[PDB]
Amino acid sequence: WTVPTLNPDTPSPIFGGSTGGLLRKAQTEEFYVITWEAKKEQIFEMPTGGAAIMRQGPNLLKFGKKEQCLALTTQLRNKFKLTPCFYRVFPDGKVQYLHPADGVYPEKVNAGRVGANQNMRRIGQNVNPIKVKFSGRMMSPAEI
Amino acid sequence: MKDFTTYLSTAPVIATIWFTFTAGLLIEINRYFPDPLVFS
Amino acid sequence: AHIVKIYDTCIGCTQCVRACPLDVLEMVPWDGCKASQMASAPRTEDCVGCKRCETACPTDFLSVRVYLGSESTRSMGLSY
Amino acid sequence: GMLETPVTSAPIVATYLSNLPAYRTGVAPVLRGVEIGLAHGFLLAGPFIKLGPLRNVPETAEIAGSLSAAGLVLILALCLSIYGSAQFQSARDPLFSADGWSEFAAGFLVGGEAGVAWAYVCTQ
Amino acid sequence: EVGPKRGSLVKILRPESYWFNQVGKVVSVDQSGVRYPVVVRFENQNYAGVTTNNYALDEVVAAK
Amino acid sequence: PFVPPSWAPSVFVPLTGLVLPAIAMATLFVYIEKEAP
Amino acid sequence: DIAGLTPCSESKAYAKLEKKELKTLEKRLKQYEADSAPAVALKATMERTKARFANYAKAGLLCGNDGLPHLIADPGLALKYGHAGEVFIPTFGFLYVAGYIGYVGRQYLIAVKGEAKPTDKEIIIDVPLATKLAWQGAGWPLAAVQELQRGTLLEKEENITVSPR
Amino acid sequence: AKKVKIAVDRNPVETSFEKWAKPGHFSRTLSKGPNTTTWIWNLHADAHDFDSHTSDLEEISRKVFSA
Ligand code: CLA
Ligand code: CLA
Ligand code: CLA
Ligand code: CLA
Ligand code: SF4
Ligand code: SF4
Repeated sequence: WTVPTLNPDTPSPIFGGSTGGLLRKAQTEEFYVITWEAKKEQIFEMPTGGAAIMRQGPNLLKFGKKEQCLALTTQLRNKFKLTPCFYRVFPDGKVQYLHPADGVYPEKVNAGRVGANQNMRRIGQNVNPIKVKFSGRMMSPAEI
Repeated sequence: MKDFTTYLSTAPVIATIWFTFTAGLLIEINRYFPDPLVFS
Repeated sequence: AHIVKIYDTCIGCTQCVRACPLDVLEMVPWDGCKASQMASAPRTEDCVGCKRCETACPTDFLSVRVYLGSESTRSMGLSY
Repeated sequence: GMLETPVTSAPIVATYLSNLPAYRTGVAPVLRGVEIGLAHGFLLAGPFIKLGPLRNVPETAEIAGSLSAAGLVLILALCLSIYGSAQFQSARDPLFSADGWSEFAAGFLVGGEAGVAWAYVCTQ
Repeated sequence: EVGPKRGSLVKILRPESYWFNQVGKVVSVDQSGVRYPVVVRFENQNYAGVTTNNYALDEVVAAK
Repeated sequence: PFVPPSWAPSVFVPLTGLVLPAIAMATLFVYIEKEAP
Repeated sequence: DIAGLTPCSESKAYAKLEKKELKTLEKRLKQYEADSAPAVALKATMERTKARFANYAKAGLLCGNDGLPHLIADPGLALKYGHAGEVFIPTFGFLYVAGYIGYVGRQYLIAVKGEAKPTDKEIIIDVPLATKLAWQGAGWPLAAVQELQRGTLLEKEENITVSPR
Repeated sequence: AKKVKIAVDRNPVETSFEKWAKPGHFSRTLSKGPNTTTWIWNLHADAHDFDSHTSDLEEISRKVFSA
């Protein structure tokens, strides 16, 4: 498996538009693109409101925040048995592939993943806040 | 009949009967011993 | 960004990963539990702090914990 | 993606907006403020003159109403000045720049005060 | 061989557990050397609605 | 000598109610939107 | 008398209050005929009112300047001056009934915790069991002391859940 | 075109006091009995939410009509 490359030419689902879509943040900060392959034309629900028709084959939609792309991913995966992926697109044209991060969806354990933010103790074994006082900022005993 | 008497043993029904009885006892005492403020 | 930590009481049931609406968590190989897998929090810059993961965790007390931290556009969930 | 309506996308509407000094690029920012200042300064005297605390006084009403409108123009000019200071700290239209907005604010003050004065002349 | 017998009663000693100082019934004890092999089931559910949890060998003591 | 002039309220009340608050708000507004290096 | 109060039987305000209350009823009684039902109801109220003021004075209640009975709560003053029936005796009447209710409920709770499904006996009452316990609760003061002396009333600290400290 | 006509089912539900003595029978979640006091409140909040007890539209309609 290798990181896919976004194709901006991909056609988008049939949709008449709405007032729930992108704002000035997309022009200045970042936006998100989700793509998937559809087996047939089918009506699905937009996370921004309304019904859209996915074209047979490649599809492409743009969203304002990451949660919107993953919300549609959950719908497509569970209700239609599809395998979408999405990216983060910066105003200068840079594209950052996001999901699934390593080609395998996170709920399925995969080799080569390195644990992060794992504490080798129980919650009840955290130290008292007095022991981390005056550490340079506000920090919980769970941060050590 | 077993099931019906089981229904009558549910909390709301028992509470209704018990409080109806308790209220009746308190009302009837005040009917025959009106305006009690002290014990003599 | 919020702070998400996984503790060694995890049973590797995967329910926190399935419940995360932001894809913050994932399952990695482990040897400390029967399932031989542990939850991980590699992408905490995207955590919004909803705590759906904590709601999904079966262990007592929790094995995944969210500590709300500094607020950015991502953590605040803004689309503008 | 976006919802297009006759109000949002119409030929008559679009042409009218482009003619307004706010959207008329290629014009010096100071001139933009003066034209915008004159329009707003003239109308502002109306409500103060007809509904102020001295409205019923025969001749003082015109002076007080226009004089109060002039004070509101000064406050508005100060609001423009600080807005430019905050918004522009670090492009095609010179108006949206630190130097351009300052000139635009200055024009609004001169135009606004003149508009108030012109309104007073019309009354008397 | 390791841990209490299946079906026996144990007392929970984990302070942050909902069932601390309460009694549960042993379901099974993993022999694979996991951190928390003892599985205990309780009559009363915790605030999350769960009635079973895993504990270490030293976090359970025979009831009574 | 301590007695202020009879006209002091006419000046100080507008000064502390309209003028100084206006300067304080303007000064604070620019300060809270200023961008650090 | 106690705390500057005076007996209601000797209080002018107390006597005046009764006249006003009866006077109010008498005014209403004028507009009705002698045998009509409203007249019978009003006169019955008047008889109850006169009995009430007669009984309270007979009981020896102390009246304030307002002419209203005032109760005495200190056991020493109440027992010294014959006011024990105002607060002191009613005190032990309540505590007997209240403990009766509490003790009977506690017995039922303990009895059903040995059943297969204790929670089912709390929403569907075991009326035969509840009835038996209700009758036996008349001796709760004796039963409660014996449990206190036997060390069975209270549970041991090692069996009570607490939060971390 | 479907003819407009009367159409019923004979004896769909037996008349019995058995379910009166089984609180929460109507719901799959609550029929197992209480473990906490929240069960008691849930019993009453869900009592008339017919469509949350089943997906059959016919079953819902009959309950509405007799209610
Ligand atoms: C909305 C509520 C309201 C309204 C309508 C008024 C109205 C009035 N107040 Mg009162 N007042 C209010 C609330 C209000 N007050 C409150 C809450 C307080 C307590 C703080 C006071 C305290 C107060 C005081 C102390 C005084 C007044 C006075 C006045 C009078 C003059 C105000 C003035 O000069 O305005 C000037 C108005 C403007 C500059 C704004 C005009 C807005 C225009 C008309 C909008 C038009 C939009 C347009 C349609 C858009 C077109 C778009 C496109 C087609 C071009 C006037 C009768 C004064 C007086 O003497 O009264 C007799 C006075 O001394 N008020
Ligand atoms: C302590 C604060 C303060 C002070 C000193 C004033 C003072 C005044 N208010 Mg009030 N006001 C205040 C707070 C204050 N207000 C607040 C907080 C609110 C919001 C709730 C209001 C809302 C309010 C309303 C709604 C109205 C007033 C009005 C007035 C005027 C009433 C007297 C009159 O008939 O004027 C008549 C007007 C004049 C004699 C003109 C005086 C000079 C004008 C205002 C400025 C001229 C500036 C000049 C051209 C250029 C700058 C000169 C400078 C550098 C020296 C007066 C100027 C009334 C008014 O007329 O407002 C304009 C009025 O309608 N006020
Ligand atoms: C809730 C607290 C409380 C308070 C503030 C009082 C207050 C009082 N009590 Mg009471 N008393 C109480 C509870 C209380 N009592 C209880 C619970 C009981 C039952 C055990 C009694 C039994 C009682 C008796 C038997 C007598 C009083 C008496 C008194 C009065 C004078 C004695 C004295 O100094 O008492 C202050 C109270 C205390 C320091 C607390 C303990 C009081 C003990 C129980 C009684 C002490 C009596 C005293 C030695 C008598 C001296 C001779 C007397 C003629 C003055 C005084 C107004 C006397 C009185 O005036 O009777 C008419 C009296 O003879 N009380
Ligand atoms: C078996 C019944 C029972 C008993 C013996 C007790 C005993 C006690 N309660 Mg508890 N309690 C009960 C039921 C009971 N409670 C119920 C049903 C509730 C919910 C309303 C509460 C809510 C409650 C609170 C909020 C508090 C107590 C407290 C207390 C303590 C002090 C007394 C008090 O404040 O009573 C007050 C009593 C009540 C508020 C509710 C009484 C309701 C009825 C009368 C009880 C019996 C009803 C039951 C259905 C009967 C079953 C009979 C059976 C044959 C079928 C004491 C240990 C206090 C404490 O912790 O003190 C240290 C305290 O803060 N109780
Ligand atoms: S708090 Fe929400 S976004 Fe963050 S890890 Fe948990 S479920 Fe995901
Ligand atoms: S839900 Fe809890 S036990 Fe399950 S994988 Fe996540 S952290 Fe571990």
